[PDB]
Amino acid sequence: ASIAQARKLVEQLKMEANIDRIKVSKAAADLMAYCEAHAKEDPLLTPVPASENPFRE
Amino acid sequence: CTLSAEDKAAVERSKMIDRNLREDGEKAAREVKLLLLGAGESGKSTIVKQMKTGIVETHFTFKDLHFKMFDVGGQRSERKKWIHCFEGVTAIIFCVALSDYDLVLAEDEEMNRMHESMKLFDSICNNKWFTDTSIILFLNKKDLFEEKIKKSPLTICYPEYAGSNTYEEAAAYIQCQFEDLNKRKDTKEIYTHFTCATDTKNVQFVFDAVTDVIIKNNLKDCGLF
Amino acid sequence: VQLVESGGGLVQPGGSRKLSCSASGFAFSSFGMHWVRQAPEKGLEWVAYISSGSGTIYYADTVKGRFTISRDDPKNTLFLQMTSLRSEDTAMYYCVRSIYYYGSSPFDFWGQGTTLTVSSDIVMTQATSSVPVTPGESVSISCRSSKSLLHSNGNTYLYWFLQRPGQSPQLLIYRMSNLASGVPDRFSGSGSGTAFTLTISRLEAEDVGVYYCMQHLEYPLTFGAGTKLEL
Amino acid sequence: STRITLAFLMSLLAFAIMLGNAVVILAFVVDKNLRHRSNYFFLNLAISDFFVGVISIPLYIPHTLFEWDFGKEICVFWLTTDYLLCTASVYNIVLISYDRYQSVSNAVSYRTQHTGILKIVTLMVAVWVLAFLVNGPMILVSESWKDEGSECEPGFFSEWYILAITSFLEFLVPVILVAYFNMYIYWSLWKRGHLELLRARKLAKSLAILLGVFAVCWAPYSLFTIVLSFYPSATRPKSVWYRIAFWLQWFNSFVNPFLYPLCHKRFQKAFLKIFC
Amino acid sequence: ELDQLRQEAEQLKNQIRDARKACADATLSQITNNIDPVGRIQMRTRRTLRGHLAKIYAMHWGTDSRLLVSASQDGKLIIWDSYTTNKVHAIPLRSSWVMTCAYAPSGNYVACGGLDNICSIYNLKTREGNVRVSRELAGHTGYLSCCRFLDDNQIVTSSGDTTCALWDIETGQQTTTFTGHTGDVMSLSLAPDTRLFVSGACDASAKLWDVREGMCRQTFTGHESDINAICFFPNGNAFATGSDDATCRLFDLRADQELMTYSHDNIICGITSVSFSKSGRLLLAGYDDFNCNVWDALKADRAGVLAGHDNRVSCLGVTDDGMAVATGSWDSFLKIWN
Ligand SMILES: N=C(N)SCCc1cnc[nH]1
Repeated sequence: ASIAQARKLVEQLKMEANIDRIKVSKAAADLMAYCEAHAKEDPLLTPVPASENPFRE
Repeated sequence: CTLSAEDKAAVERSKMIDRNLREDGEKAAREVKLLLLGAGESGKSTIVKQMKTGIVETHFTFKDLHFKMFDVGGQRSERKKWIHCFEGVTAIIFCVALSDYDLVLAEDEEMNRMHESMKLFDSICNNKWFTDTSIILFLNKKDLFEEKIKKSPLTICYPEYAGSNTYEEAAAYIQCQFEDLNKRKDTKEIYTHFTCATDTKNVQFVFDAVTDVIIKNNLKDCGLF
Repeated sequence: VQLVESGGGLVQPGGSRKLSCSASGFAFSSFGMHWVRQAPEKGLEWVAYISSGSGTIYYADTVKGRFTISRDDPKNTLFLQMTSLRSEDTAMYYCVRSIYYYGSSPFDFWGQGTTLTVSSDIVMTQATSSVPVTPGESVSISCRSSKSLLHSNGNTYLYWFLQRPGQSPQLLIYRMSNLASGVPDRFSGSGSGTAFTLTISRLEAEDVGVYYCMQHLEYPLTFGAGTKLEL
Repeated sequence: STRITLAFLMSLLAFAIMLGNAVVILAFVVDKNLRHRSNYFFLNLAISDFFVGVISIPLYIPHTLFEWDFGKEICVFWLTTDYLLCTASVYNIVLISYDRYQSVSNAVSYRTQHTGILKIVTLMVAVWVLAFLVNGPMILVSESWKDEGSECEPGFFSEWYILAITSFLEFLVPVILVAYFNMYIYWSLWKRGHLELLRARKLAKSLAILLGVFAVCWAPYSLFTIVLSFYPSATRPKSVWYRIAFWLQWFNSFVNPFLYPLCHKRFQKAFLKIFC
Repeated sequence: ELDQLRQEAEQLKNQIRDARKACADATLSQITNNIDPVGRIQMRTRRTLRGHLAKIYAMHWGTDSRLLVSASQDGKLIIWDSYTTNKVHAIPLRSSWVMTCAYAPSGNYVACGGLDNICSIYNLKTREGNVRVSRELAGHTGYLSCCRFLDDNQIVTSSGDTTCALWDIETGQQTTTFTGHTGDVMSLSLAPDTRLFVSGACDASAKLWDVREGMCRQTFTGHESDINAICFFPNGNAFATGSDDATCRLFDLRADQELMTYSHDNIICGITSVSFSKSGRLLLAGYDDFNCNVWDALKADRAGVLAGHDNRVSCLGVTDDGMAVATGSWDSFLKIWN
């Protein structure tokens, strides 16, 4: 009964614990470089001219 | 008009869609809604039958009034994740079986089914969403209860009981115990009816409770009462 | 899915007539409807238009004041009643559907048509009248206008229709760029402002017919002269 | 001396009548969910009281003060408008009381019903036309009776039968109807049902406040005018109490926004949304 | 021996935690301290779409960022044009209890689901000129929380029975079943490359699933309450989770650890929806206090609020080109902000 569930949980833990991981600093640098690499085409950050956006009042 | 012919036709189509939507809303805003919440799935089917997947909708008509009854007994999911969908329902119909006072719910050593019914009634009645909706109690299976109570006195369910073992002053005790779980008597009322297997006036009782609730809500909205 | 039109025949001049158009296989109530004329030896010509729900009705100046259009929604029927007919009304009549919403394709389906015998506007010119060309080679058909068909919202209103001999007109490209559904990808359309061109990369035996350029910027819906593709 | 403070108080009352009814109108027009054949009556009441404040008081203020801007061509119009607006305000309370009576007597028919905009427009137009037809034509006919001296008052104050008939027509029938509707509502709720006693007491107080206010605001002027009309030739020299009774009826048109639409619990949502 | 298996699981999770602790080098704030803050953000309400009569429970932008579908308790599914106010379509549903909706990437199909345990797929482009039911996918037992199209023939659904499914629309039969969650699954989102997807459940944890293999890849935890919303970063290497304890959290797939948490003392109510903006610099999160906060992804500080709804905000979305945002609330009013 519960023995099968426990065995499945142990197998899942074993197959998930072997994943290789990198340092948090590298991931933070990647997210940074992405954010400041695409800041030009983000209308919500830099407001576009009122004569270019399609939505108007 | 600075609009092309196609834009004008699209505007006309949108206006027609608006008209259809408002007509449908006006038609559907004049219907009574009853959420049928049971306790252990005891007697729900019989009460549904006498009033003619995951949710069952029952539509019927009585005295030029349209009633829609929603049954959610088959969800068996976490009630707190979708109960707010039923906020604004006209009434909540609660079904309680009187017969399982002696019976003990399975997988538990000593945990009475009436205790489950009381716990669920307490949870639903004092919910933060149903602070104004009215509860219609339905104590059913009262006959074989009447023969069973003669064999065993009504003391297993409630140790703090002292009275005659007869039907009188015993079912009323359980009804009073259920009605005492309410904590918002100022803004909520509970209706109770003992229903037999061959009873017919249950629909009439529901109609009377619904019209009383409608009158009271209408007068409370205006600032009176 | 189909439109059947009844009426026509011979009419004594000065009389009256009623033509009926019955639809089957689609939601008739949500489609605007058009009556379109075609002279026995000339090109197509717009006649009348009725919206969905009969909200707006438009007539051509040639028939305004004597013609009447009507629709029957509980049934699926369209009526055109003509009075004081003259010798210029003898022609073929077509009953066309058109739906209007963002991304819709008006003039998608055309009826069979019925024959009747009796005994400013945006002008568009089609200098082409006959283009003899062997199958297998690309061909181009040009159509000019007299006013900017482009609109302030970026939309352009130019439709292309094909009429094979002994058949009914078929929509090919709407808004000069969007290919209609159910046609081969050989056809293409291009242009800007005044002059436009339709290009066929590979001709086949089924591409022989007459091509019409029609404008939907504003009523009346003027048609082109039409050009033929001989072999 | 006294004229300055009298003008100040009159202007303050007029400005309050401006504010309450303007608030009610704006709250009605901003929201689109108040279309339940019952807020239109509140709209009519607000319109009537708003025009009262706009027209009746600002024109009357110079007359009673040292200023003499009176005229024969303007006084008839002022009287007709004032009586129209007051009678329309009276006849709109009866409409709301009848609506509540219908709501309580038969809720099933009151719920599953589609009257439409045409019925509401017809009811409003009928109310206004009846309010005019009660008194305005009589003022127009009787204007010829007065000749110089006293003016800008109805010409039928000399006659007692006309005053009795009119006072009956727009005071006795409306008050009887409102009293009957309120007592029917209270009796129905009492027979239908410690908490109940408190609810019944609150309902009785709420129902009695409206009727008492209406009676105390409309009886004194009518009855006191009727008893004064018995004096032959010119009436008895008007004291302060006659002017107090005159101003009480206008003062009634100030608490109407406070009573009927302010407590509807759906105009309160409109007020909260507007102010926040 | 069950106890031996439990001890083994405890040892494995302890060593996983130790490895995760050893993998951490520096905090996200320690690296982002030098970044220039975006400053206060002031948005305006360009459009106000009205016509619904009950609470709006879901919405989803089109692939062209011009059309959008919305679902409410009325039993209606309204397809709006956004540049204009016109209603392109209004589809009546067979069940009035709808809690999710999706719009196909090709624009030819729409999806809906709710308490009826059935996912309805509607076809928009047809010869008859009216929208008709194309498919009724059934097989889930618990209520349907979210649905997301992959292509015209495959969909992914999550139900309240702690289960996710990959449905083939043509045959209608389930293809792959994802199980392992303890609590009810509330939301999911697909990766930009459409190869993996994250699912957040009611057991205060999230999981990463591979659609091809069908097996769970990674699991993330740290929230103390229910998780209501989840969404990938535009890069696809991180995702944000909104929970019921008034906290948002950013998790990284490669680092396998949370990076930053967004919380404030003035907010106590839970979070209904979370969505990144273009380039992933901003993070718009709806709240139960009728407002919508705009947090910074690199800065934990706030950057603006959106207050135009009289009731709880139940859904929000950002266009593909990042030109405008849309919010739907329990008040029957959709709003477009820019
Ligand atoms: N007779 C009626 N119902 S209106 C009385 C007009 C009025 C007199 N003073 C203030 N208002």
